[PDB]
Amino acid sequence: CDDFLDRQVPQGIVTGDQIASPEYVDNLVISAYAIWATGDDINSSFSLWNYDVRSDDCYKGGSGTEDGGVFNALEISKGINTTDWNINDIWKRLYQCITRANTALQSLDQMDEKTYPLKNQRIAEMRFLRGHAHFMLKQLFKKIVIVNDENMEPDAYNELSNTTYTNDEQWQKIADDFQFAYDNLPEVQIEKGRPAQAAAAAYLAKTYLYKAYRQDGADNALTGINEEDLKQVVKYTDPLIMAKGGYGLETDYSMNFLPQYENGAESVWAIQYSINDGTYNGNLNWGMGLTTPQILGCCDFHKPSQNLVNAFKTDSQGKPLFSTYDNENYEVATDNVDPRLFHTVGMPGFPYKYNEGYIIQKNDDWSRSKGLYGYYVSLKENVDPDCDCLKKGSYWASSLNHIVIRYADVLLMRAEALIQLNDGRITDAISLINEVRSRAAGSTMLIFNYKEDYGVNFKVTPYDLKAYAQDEAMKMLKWERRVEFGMESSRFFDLVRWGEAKDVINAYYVTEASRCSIYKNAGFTENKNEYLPVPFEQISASNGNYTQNFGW
Amino acid sequence: DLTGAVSVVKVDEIQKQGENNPVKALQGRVPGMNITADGNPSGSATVRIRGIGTLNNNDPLYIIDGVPTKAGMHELNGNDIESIQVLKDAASASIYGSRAANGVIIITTKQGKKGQIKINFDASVSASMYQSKMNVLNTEQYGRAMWQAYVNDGENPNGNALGYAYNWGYNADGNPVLYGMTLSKYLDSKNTMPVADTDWFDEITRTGVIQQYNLSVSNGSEKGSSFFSLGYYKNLGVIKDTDFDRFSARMNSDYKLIDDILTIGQHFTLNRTSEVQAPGGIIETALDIPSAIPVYASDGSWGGPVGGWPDRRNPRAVLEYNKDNRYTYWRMFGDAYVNLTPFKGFNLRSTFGLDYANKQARYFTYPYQEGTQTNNGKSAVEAKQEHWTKWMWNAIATYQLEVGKHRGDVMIGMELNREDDSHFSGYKEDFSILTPDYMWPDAGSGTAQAYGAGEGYSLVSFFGKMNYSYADRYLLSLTLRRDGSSRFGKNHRYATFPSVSLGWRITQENFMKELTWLDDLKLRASWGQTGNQEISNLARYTIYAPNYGTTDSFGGQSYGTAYDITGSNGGGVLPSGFKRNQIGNDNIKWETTTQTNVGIDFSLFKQSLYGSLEYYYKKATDILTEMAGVGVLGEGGSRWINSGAMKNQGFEFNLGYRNKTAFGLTYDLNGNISTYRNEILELPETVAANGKFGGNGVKSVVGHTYGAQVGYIADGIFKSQDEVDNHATQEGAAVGRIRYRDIDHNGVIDERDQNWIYDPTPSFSYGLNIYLEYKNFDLTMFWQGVQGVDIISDVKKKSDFWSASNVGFLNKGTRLLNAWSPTNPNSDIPALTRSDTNNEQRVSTYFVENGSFLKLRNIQLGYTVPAVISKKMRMDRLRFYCSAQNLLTIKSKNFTGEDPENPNFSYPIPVNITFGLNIGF
Amino acid sequence: GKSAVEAKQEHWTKWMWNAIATYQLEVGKHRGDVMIGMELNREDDSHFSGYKEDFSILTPDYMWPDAGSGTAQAYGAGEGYSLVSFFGKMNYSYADRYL
Amino acid sequence: FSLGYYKNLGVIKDTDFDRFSARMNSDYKLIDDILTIGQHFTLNRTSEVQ
Ligand SMILES: OC[C@H]1O[C@@](CO)(OC[C@H]2O[C@@](CO)(OC[C@H]3O[C@@](CO)(OC[C@H]4O[C@@](CO[C@]5(CO)O[C@H](CO)[C@@H](O)[C@@H]5O)(OC[C@H]5O[C@@](CO)(OC[C@H]6O[C@](O)(CO)[C@@H](O)[C@@H]6O)[C@@H](O)[C@@H]5O)[C@@H](O)[C@@H]4O)[C@@H](O)[C@@H]3O)[C@@H](O)[C@@H]2O)[C@@H](O)[C@@H]1O
Ligand SMILES: [Cl-]
Ligand SMILES: [Mg+2]
Repeated sequence: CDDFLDRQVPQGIVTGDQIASPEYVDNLVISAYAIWATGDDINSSFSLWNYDVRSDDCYKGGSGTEDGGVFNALEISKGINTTDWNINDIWKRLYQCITRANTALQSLDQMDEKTYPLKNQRIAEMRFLRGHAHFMLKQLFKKIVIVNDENMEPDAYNELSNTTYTNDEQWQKIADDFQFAYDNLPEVQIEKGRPAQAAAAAYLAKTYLYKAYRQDGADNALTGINEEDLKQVVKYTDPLIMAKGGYGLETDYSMNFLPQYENGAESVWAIQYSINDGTYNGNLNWGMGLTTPQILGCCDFHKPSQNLVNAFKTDSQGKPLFSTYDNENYEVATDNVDPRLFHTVGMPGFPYKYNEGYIIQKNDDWSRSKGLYGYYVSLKENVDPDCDCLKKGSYWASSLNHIVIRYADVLLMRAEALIQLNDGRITDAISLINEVRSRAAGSTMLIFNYKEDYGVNFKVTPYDLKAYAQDEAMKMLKWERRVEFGMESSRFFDLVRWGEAKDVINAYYVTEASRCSIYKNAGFTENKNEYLPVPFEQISASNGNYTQNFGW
Repeated sequence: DLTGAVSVVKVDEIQKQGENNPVKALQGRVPGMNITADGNPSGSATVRIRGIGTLNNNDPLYIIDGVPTKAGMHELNGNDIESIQVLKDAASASIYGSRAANGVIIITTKQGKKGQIKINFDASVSASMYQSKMNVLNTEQYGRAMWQAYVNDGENPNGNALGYAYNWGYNADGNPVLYGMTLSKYLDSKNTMPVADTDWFDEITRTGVIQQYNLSVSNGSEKGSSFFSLGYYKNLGVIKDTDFDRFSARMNSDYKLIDDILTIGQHFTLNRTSEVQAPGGIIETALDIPSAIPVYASDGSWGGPVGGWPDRRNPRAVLEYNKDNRYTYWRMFGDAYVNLTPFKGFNLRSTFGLDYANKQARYFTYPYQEGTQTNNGKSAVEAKQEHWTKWMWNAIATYQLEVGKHRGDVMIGMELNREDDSHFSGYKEDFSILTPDYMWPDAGSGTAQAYGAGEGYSLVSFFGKMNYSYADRYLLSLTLRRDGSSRFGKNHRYATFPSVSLGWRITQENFMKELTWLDDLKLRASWGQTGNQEISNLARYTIYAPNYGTTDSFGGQSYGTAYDITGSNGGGVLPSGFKRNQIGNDNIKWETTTQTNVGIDFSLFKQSLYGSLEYYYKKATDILTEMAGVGVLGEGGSRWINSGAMKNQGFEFNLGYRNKTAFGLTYDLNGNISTYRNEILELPETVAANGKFGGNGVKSVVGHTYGAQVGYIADGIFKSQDEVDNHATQEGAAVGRIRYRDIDHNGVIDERDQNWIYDPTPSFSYGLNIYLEYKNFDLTMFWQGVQGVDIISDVKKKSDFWSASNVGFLNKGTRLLNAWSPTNPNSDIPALTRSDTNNEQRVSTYFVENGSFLKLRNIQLGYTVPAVISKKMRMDRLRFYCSAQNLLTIKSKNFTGEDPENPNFSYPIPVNITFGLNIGF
Repeated sequence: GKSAVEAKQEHWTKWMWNAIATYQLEVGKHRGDVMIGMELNREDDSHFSGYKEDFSILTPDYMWPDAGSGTAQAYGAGEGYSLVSFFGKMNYSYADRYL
Repeated sequence: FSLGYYKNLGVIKDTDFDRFSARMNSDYKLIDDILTIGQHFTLNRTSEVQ
């Protein structure tokens, strides 16, 4: 009667009661890291590259405009629906990174320090993770729900709103998590997947840099650049913070995208993709699953643009062609080029990721688009085909860390807040841009031979150190970020921060319709397309709580 | 049950479709009972009683020889069935078990009769041919089409990196017209794939053979009886490398001890079924791959795409490579009982049933390499094992009493149920020999993975039910249940489900002395509630699983807890943890279907012209519902909750005419026609915007039929540029494209322009059996129809646009050879284009079609060698017959596919031609 | 701190078919039986097994193969044999005296 | 028709054995006593920790 319906208990799971336990607390912090390598999928790389197709760095690529149609629409800024499955996707996905970081914190809050000497260091790790999610989430959507109450009960999540805080108070909440991390993270983390203190400082400084170009008006246009914020970018990129955790610029530019040089001194914080590791095919970077070129039979997404390729040209003395670079294509015999081109972009006639036996061609063997999306290939996230680190599951994936913060990113974030403060520190932004620039100048290991073999002419020199105008120094900073971080999916995000998106990519739309048919119907709509729409399924379920962005 | 709502089945007609599955024969035989199945050789179906009862499981409950089971019928011997009644309202079914909500099918197997030693041998053999051959472009049509789509866009039609070279120009009006065309001998630059013109549906299909043999033996003494059935079935499906077989044995027996007081008996069936099944989505692959791809390469190998052809695989390869993935299934089923009669009218009997199945299989991964369609060189094997061990025990007391005027029966008792499942599996990679002989787990060189879990549930159920009849004139019945369940916490375990029913046999009221033309006429009315607990064995709980990452996952997103926290790059075991799979609900209770049913029976001249009609109001409340989480809740926010409700009203009518004619011919009719409306009343808010049950997540399904859908409206196609400019501003519209309606007249076509465009319900379904019997010869036809049903065509995306598909250059149906252009303006089909700029894939009225039909589900013709000739062979029964199943279909002119009963991608329903006999001593 | 579980499964599927003919005859003095026939046998075996290590809860309830954090191993093979056998045997008895 | 159960708790602690058993045998004599048809059949679930 009663002995009978209590006998059958659940198998192979841990229950709501038990997961609190201290025995499991460190399982939850790992599980919370895991989802960064195991929660994305081929259309939702926590690289946000699917969504960086909007930019002038690249096209989506693939079979054609119906191979991922919702991402075409983002690429031309026409046709985007708020129902679109992809936007609901990334929105749901990043909030489930958060639940892991939050469940860990709900258990870690109950721990006692005298018997768990790490307690706070572990809380900081989890909080850092939590900011990473909100940050990217904020980048995608602007008007996001802050989930920072780890002891909040399930039914409390319907009474949440993405307008509880204001667009700046929302940015400050992301900083509150990164700030805490700075205070309590170790100086050096020996378990390299855990962020160290300089990583929290880096992401914190990144958060302020995005918080300072303010949009306190009701639309997405800029309402000034907050002085007090930029002064916090410089604080938490102080060379002394970074030197305590040993980070710096790699000797040769290419190391940040090779698997032998994983976890370098420029890898400030990086997702630890792994192989031969207990899992089914391995914790490979499935997110880049589609960007492998046709030479593996699929799929040919994430193709760099003729805009970006020409962006690597330089003039007689080795400086970019700010005005004219994009008026005739790069031709290797006669133009001067930044080495960084042959680290970012695998072009026809050249080796595929430094393997002189895979030569790339305007061919069924490399591009899937029959010419539509061009014939360029992304090199950063792809690897040598003979790598021990590549493996075909359902797509071709590898063990190559995605670096969330390259140390070059902190030097350019520092040089940026310097140039915006305009307080006579401009000669230091230039020294910063010059570090990034003359490393690139001599990043010819793995491509040393490219002159005699192909006639390429590397010319890249650092800028003379005068007291540049705020704006004239700005374009040299903007150009350095364009060539340093090509195809790493934080380009379009650069522009929406600057309030420049509608202008440069609508201009990219018409220069690049010559090179890529798809951009012929394209139109970026000011105060609308700077941000993905908040997903309609979320809005409609919140009962008027959640609020759309200006434009829909 | 004389007060219920009970469709009875003529089990004789059942075998005249030669189905393996008895339920597949009942298709359309019973009003209100929608039986639905594809053409696959196991005959497996799904039953739906009275619309769509609830939001979780709608599968009915079978009670075979007193034992419950919710699965099978296609796993058992349909040939040793003797009785089948479907019980449709809450009252008649409510007492047969704790799971009646979705209807209750009583099934009674054969057994020996007092004083008889009969024996029957039945034996059949059929051929099955592919009916619904979907017409897809050949290598030259695919050439004409691609030229059109290329020019319609004004780019050079020779810029195809395929083997095509064109010869074209402009006519008088300056329109693109095509003259001739030339094609390469080889599809790729290295000349390793010949260009071909294959008919992939001719290739992947064969002529199936079906085959059945049953042997029944009986024996009946006064002190007990016994039965013994033997039987085999073998169906080679119409898809190559798919088959099914069943071996079956049943032994039933009873013993009458201690005069005829103490009785002891047992039913028991034994079954080994075995199958290799069609792979997931081969029909869609066969639609997609161009004719130009050859079955085989220049060398021996299988053909695939090379150079510039689409990302689609070899359908003859996949069907071969999967030819060895055979499960084999052993299901023991039966009961045992004791029955005591301490004094006349009072019986104490208790049954004990056993339903145990095990299912072994080895699934083989071989390396493939058709064209650019690689696998690397993966080899692996997975040895899966599964167990379901169900058992039931009950005990029953019954006193019947006839006062003199009156009659009355009483029953009380209790029932116990416990399913205990498990399943485990060993997977290993790398094999130096790729045969099922070498490919065992000890022969592996590579990595392995282990998998396996278990679960179960126990059921307790106290019940009573009581009857009465004044004097064959006025009939009452009442039932009261108290059902508990393992799935719920202590605070909601047991609910209480009472039911009432009435009946008035108006003909025995000799106030109808007069009317002689009318033998019976009976008015009955039901009200009852039936509990539903058919939910996850883990619904109550908050589920944290450790999920390392060890399982296959597509495109990523394994949601694994393991992570290289050390930066190792792996090589060794990683630290891991726990993810959340769900969130608890302490307060889940039963869901309750309440069914109210009214009906009348009747019987007219000589008891020819018989039938019955019924009207129900079926309502499920406190519906148990897998309630999606809120977005910001994130991972594993699903939880079970009793939020939701749904109703189901309708009419069920069966009516048949018997009579002989004086010239030897006998003719017997048996039609039936149902209808019903289904509406969702309430629903939690996440389930609403989920669209899970209807809204496509644009609108909410509350107020509409379960599965209703929302989309745009296809006002034809733009025919000239001024219909575009005067239309609402619509992104990507031009002369050629589909015009979409402006439903809020805001002057722009955006996503707000969608309304309810699909309702899956039929405006009435029906079926009719005709029997003719003239001078030994017997002929039977069973028709079945469904008029009113809407149908969402996903094939139309492949037959009406060069680019309503995610990847370029797929094969496309034949229809687009008839698309619009300047040159051909008498067509609905929008002009070919290479790019879907008008998003013609969006949910349109374009894809909603009249899927109504009437099929000749079966036709049979036989001869019965008269007893004079057969009985010198010393035989009671000698009959030869021959049948056709699904021989012919009739459908709407505005339906573009082949089989409207299966428009898209499921296993084609084939046409069977059958031969057989019935020896019977 | 080893924990692990191994889920083993084994199958033996043996079957036999034979057919027999027998004529017995009582002459009057004598008696005699004759039998001929054939028999077929086929055993087909198999056995397979999944093994996994590491369990955060050490009960038969938690300790299934999906709950494992550690390394796994798979095992399993099959084998069999078929038998054919033609036979006869014949009897006699003079008169309950000599058999 | 045979039904039967056995349960032996061994003399070593944490060792036992059980057996559930069912047998149904039956013959039929058809066509006077010429044609005969029959079946024997036993069903068993044994379970042990050794
Ligand atoms: O349309 C609404 C629909 O979108 C969904 C699901 O599709 O999004 C949710 C969720 O699903 C994904 C991934 O799981 O959807 C994939 C999505 O990505 C795109 C572009 O974004 O590109 C996919 C590319 O993959 C390929 C690769 O094929 C491979 C190569 O390694 O070759 C064979 C052939 O498939 C495979 O073994 C390999 O994967 O295609 C896979 C893609 O194509 C589809 C088309 O149905 O599968 C092909 C299969 O379909 C069949 O017809 C029937 O099974 C067979 O012919 C064949 O097996 C689709 O199921 C697969 O996802 C390459 O061709 C593509 O370039 C889009 O094209 C694609 O839609 C994620 O985006 C997202 O997170 C749901 O919400 C909703 O159901
Ligand atoms: Cl719980
Ligand atoms: Mg509108």
